[PDB]
Amino acid sequence: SPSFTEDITLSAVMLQEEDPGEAATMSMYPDFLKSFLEHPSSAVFELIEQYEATCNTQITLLKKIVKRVTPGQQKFSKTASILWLLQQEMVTWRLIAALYRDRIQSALEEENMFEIAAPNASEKTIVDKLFQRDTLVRQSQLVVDWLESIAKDEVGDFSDNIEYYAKSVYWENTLHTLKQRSMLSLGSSRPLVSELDPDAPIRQKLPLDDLDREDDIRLLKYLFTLIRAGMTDEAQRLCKRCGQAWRAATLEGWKLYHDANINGGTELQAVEGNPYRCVWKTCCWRMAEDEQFNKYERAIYATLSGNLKQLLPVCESWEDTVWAHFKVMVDSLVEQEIRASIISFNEANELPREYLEANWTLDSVFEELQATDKKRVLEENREHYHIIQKFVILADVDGLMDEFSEWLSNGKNLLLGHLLRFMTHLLLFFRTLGLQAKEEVSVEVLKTYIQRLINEKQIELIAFYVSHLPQELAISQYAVFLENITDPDQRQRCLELAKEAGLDVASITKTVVENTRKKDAGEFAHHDFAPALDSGTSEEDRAKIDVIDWLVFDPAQRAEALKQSNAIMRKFLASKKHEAAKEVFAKIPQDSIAEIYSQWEEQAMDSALPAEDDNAIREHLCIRAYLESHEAFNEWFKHINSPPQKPTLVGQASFTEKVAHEHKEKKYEMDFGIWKGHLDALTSDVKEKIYNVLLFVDGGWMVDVREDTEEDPERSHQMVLLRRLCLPMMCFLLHTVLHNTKQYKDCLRLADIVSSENQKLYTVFSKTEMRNLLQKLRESSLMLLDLQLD
Amino acid sequence: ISESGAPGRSSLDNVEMAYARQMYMYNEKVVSGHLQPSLVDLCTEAAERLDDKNVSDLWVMVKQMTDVPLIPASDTLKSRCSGQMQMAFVRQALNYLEQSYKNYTLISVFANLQQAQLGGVPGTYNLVRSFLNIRLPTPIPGLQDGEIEGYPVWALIYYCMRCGDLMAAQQVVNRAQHQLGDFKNCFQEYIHNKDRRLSPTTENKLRLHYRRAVRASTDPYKRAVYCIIGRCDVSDNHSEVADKTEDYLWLKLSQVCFEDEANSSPQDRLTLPQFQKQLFEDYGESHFAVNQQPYLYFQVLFLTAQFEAAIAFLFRLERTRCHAVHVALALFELKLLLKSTGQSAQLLSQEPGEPQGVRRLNFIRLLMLYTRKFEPTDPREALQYFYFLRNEKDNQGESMFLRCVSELVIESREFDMLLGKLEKDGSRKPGAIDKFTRDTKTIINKVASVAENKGLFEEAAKLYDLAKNPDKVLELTNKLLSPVVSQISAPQSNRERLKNMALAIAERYKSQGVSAEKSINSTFYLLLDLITFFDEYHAGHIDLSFDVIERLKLVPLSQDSVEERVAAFRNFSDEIRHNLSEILLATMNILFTQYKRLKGSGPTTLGRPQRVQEDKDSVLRSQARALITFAGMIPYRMSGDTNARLVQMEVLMN
Amino acid sequence: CKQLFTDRQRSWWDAVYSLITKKALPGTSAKLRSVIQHDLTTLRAQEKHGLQPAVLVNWARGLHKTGYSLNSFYDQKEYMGRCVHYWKKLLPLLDLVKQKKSIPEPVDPLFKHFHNKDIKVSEVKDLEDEACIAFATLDLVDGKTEDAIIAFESVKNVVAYWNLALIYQRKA
Repeated sequence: SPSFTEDITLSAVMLQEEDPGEAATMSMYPDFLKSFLEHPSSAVFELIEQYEATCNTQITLLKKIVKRVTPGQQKFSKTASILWLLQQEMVTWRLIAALYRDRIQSALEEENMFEIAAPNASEKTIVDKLFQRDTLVRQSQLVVDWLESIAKDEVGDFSDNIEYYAKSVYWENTLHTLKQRSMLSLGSSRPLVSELDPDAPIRQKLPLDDLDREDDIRLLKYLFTLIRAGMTDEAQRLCKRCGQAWRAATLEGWKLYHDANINGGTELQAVEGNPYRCVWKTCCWRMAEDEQFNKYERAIYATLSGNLKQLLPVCESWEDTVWAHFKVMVDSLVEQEIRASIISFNEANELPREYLEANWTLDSVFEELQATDKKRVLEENREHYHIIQKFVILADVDGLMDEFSEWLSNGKNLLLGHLLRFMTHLLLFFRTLGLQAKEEVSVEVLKTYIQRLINEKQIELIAFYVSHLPQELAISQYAVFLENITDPDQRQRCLELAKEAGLDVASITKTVVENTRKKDAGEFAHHDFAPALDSGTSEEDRAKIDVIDWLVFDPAQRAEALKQSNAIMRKFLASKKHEAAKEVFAKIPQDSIAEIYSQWEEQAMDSALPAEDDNAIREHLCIRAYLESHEAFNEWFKHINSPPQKPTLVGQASFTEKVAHEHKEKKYEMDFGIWKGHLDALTSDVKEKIYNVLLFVDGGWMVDVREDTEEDPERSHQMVLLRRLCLPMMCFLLHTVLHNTKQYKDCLRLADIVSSENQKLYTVFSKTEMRNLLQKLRESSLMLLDLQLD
Repeated sequence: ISESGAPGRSSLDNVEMAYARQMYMYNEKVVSGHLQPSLVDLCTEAAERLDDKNVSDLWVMVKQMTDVPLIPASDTLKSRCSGQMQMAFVRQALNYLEQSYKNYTLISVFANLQQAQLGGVPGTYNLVRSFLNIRLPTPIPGLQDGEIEGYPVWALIYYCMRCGDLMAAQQVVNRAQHQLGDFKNCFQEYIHNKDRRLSPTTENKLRLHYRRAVRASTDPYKRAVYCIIGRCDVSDNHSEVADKTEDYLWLKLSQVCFEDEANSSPQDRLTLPQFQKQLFEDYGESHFAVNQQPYLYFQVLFLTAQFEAAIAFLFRLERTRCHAVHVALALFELKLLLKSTGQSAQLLSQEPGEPQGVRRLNFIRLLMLYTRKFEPTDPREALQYFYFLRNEKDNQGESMFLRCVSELVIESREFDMLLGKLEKDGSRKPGAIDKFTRDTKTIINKVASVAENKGLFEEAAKLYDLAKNPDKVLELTNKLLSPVVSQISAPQSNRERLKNMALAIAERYKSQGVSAEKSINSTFYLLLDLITFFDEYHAGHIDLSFDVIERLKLVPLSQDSVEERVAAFRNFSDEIRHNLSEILLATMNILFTQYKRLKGSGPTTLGRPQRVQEDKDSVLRSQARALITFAGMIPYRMSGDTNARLVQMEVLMN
Repeated sequence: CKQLFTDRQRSWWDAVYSLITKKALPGTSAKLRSVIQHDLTTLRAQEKHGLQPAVLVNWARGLHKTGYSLNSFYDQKEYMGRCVHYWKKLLPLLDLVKQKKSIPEPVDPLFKHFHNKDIKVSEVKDLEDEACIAFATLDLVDGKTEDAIIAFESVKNVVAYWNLALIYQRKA
């Protein structure tokens, strides 16, 4: 994309401080998740290939962002640190992939068989035969080649950078001085040289020209940087370009012939090497013993020989140190197993008895690495990435889990989001491959990962990672995740994401509502409890009325929705919230139980039919009856407050006055007719519903049919108490509404319905409400007596 | 980074402290009314007094460059649109570059002293000769004609040109009688003509001679002198590319002119954006190794008319953003820096058609970051920044200065010395901001209104009491005590103590001074009596609540009183109509408690004679009838539950 | 030929007509006025932006065609003010279509997204010339005749010289 190119081109010259590191870290997560869901654990090769591609991409992005300005501020310093940590994470991922490939290749040949042990010519055949006898040297040479590839990748475009200053002519000053001395007998008043060969001064022990020595030192630096990377083509190219091919011609004596030619038609490949490798390594040992030259040749002689005494200060980096140690130990083992089994008369490598009678293993490497007395290595063996690499190489579990426990006890003062993501992916790959860890550290890793995810936000990345958690913990955490969700667009997006990932968001919301109700501990249970003194609504009613949005947003669990609605309605009736109850009833439809039984009969599952449907039906019917009674009561009181639709004398003394009076009388008669009609209809309905409750002893509101229901025995007793307290109240309210309807045919029984069926004494019937409603009935009877009635 | 505002008294930079003190003196002089000199000279003398020398010399150079006789523009857009001021500033920058080279030569002479290979001698020509002898006393290869006392005449002429000593150049020309060719008259004319008028034919002949012969000599000074005289090309480099770009820039400015003068033709002049791009790309940061000496880069950026680029470069340095903001406010006082909107974009913004270097400085974004990088700082620097923030007019409602001062006061919450002390309900005092700016009453009123809209109560009440506003004080008191009336009033938290102390402050303010309006005082007394009855009922007493609600003389007593009660209800308020629910609830609770006690007490036994019982029943009948008539004939309805409870108490007392 | 665009424009026009003729509802009048004010601010492009370079170029062309076709004074001044107010926010949008990048399209489709693709560098010079004309006219209105005539002589557009001739005739 040209946008990145133009942005970095403008940032390299602009005078601003812009850090797109946060944007890069926020954008690398969706791409990583997409790559993960595109390439599963089956095609691990293509998965790691795409991973390395995207990782090199973001590494180039971050390195350009860093190099676009001088890293002097703390922000750019931390950006460079993050870039280095990303390079280290990618090299550890490469090591992990290599180790996984090696383990997969070795799992098919763990068991072997030995039968042939007779030696032959050319030690390469014996080496190839012993390679299949032990995997230690196998992984040793694999790590060696991995470090060589690391050096080759870290060298970069040095082959092209050389062309910007590669010379061609050498010994110019020496040739000029020799010409001056030969033509004028002057110009060489110093220890001069004899020949123009690179070995002539080193043989005569008399040097010449410090500039030539510095140029040779720089050329040797270039040769060392080219050879350390594992290259030879560019090395001989630079040699032929300059003129110092003597080093390349000399670095070709420690090889061996490839005895494989059996006829004349086959190409001649057994021409490289020499059988004098023993005396060659002996001379190299002598050179390493009497080493008194430059650091580069000292190190190359140490690596070609294997003297640890002088290799200890030769090793510059930890990679070179472990490479030299591995090479030394594998060479010692191979030479011992070859000599002591065939012939041992001439020790090629001067190794005493203490080194000859000692079988080196793998733990000794880490032993000497930790025992390194150098302060630099001691500090490097105590950080984070070095110990991670060591544990990955050793494939340990006890020390690994111990260090992870110490890290968790320390906290998040070392790990980050990308580190946690890489650790989770490595743990998932290990669990998919073989073995596992502990449940405690597993759930700790999962909770830390989901906490970092919810901190980084991005709702499109939470559902694709929650499913990896155990169902219980996944649901328990998705509850808190969805507790803070707003906006209809984001809600439907999260719904679609959960439906695509396979998560039960419906049961998640149900558990959310259940947990909120359990935390609120209800509101005065399911019984009419008056508050103390003067107080407003409860603090939990706001949350109870706000949680209904996400509940109704998913129209699928209508049964549970209406059950929770009846529960919160009982809670509101207990905590005095008739206004909110009426608003919720007006918001929700009336065919709720209709849709409930429709879905129940459409789901084709009538064998396991409980009593929850009938309980919800009864609860909704009782709630509707109570709300209708309350609305009829308040409408009747408002009509009583208004003129009672009677010709009230307000002053009539003119034609217009009498016309207005007649119009008001007609309007009053019409309003009275409509009022009596609708009130008589509603009151007849209420009385027909009440007549089936009067014959009972206790009550008959919000009851239960049989067992197997959502309500609890305590909730059942609370509902029984509420219905027993409300039955006389509901009957008295019905009788009060049935008064001004001018139809006393169904009200003349009020003089005897007071002392009718009442076996239980007036104790828990709430004396206040029953006395107030009996007084209301007495007042209505007095009003009817004034309006002519018994 | 920068010198941010330390929380309260701490330790700041001496430079910023002296600058704030000088700004305080400037504001004091402005308030006094006498004409102020110039803050640039005060800043210069402060930098000279301070121990710092590098930034002091930098500000001295900036002052000497800005003290040119130029008309003060309005914005960077107008400055870049005007053409005469651009070439005038370019000529002034060239003159000041010549003066700076002369000062550098003087400094080198002072460093070389007198007895060191012919040291400096008083006089311009003698100083130039001494500098030449110090630099290169040996005869440079490529000499023509003779020499003056064995010194290179070409190098002497080049040094005189670079220093700008035209009188010394005239003296050198007069001394070089037979030591030069037949161009002495041309040199004299070129020196005496400020507009460079030395005959177009002679100029063309010299240009042709330079293009023909003078193109490969071993004398770089002579080559550069002949090129400058003949006016050839736009840039002629010989050996100046060696960490000394001053001579190269001087040669480029001398060979390139915006206006067509003598011997003016294509391929002999360039544009200002060309030099801007050359200094921004080829001579930018981390390119020509100029990061170790940012002063030279800032100087050349200010000379090449790149004010925005110089400001950005000074801001990018460490411990220099303070000086960047200082020179920015100095340019704002001198009326520069084009205003630009934006609060989330970068500081350097431009439009299609604008060259690099001269960009549109986002003053809004600059002020936003300046206010965001600050903490509750000292009031002195706060007022010093407000003196600059108040210069901006209104921008999309209110003002940025007003928004900033509102945010600062709501984040600090302190005004006993900045706005005025308070004994208990006193007036305002001439604070620090009041001693410099007026409209303090309206400012405090707006701040208190913003605090009330946000969610502040006690501090807003104290601010309104300081500003003396009984109407607003009683309004906020009622607005804060209305929602608490609905809930309980028992001593259980701190809201009751807060409302009690607020009521005490309001009543003492009303006692000592003029209160609020008639309706406001009536509502205040009503709310006082209501909360008194509320606490009396919550304390557990019934007879006290009954007698206070009877002595209030405002509840419906009898049928003849319902009429006047309804008549007075029409002159109430929203709060007086809303709290009626809780008032009736408490009244019905007290009445039900009294009725329950009366029913528990025996009619003939346990005290309370039958006549007293009948009198209590009759007074309850009257109270219930009055209350129900009121609630029935008032033009206001509430809820079914409240109505049902009202009728319940009506029939209970009936 | 009915509805050759998006129903959002029709709904906005109907809401504007209802709010003007008082044919809406007093209950939702507050939110209606708020939505109308937000839409008017977004259209004027002075506090909130999010339109399209194609529709802004169409705005400028229509304003020029409605202004330069008549001979007025204050009407032409208001037209040039609207032109410069549109250009001050179209220039940042035009700075993105010159590098062949993504077209800044809003999240709500206001028209048919199949022909308003600005990526061809063809009339960008004319657009820059018109923006400079609007800038110079605003400067001349604000009392900057020198900078106005300098920008007019620097640019090369027929609209600049036409406006200059009209202003000169009015002054004469």
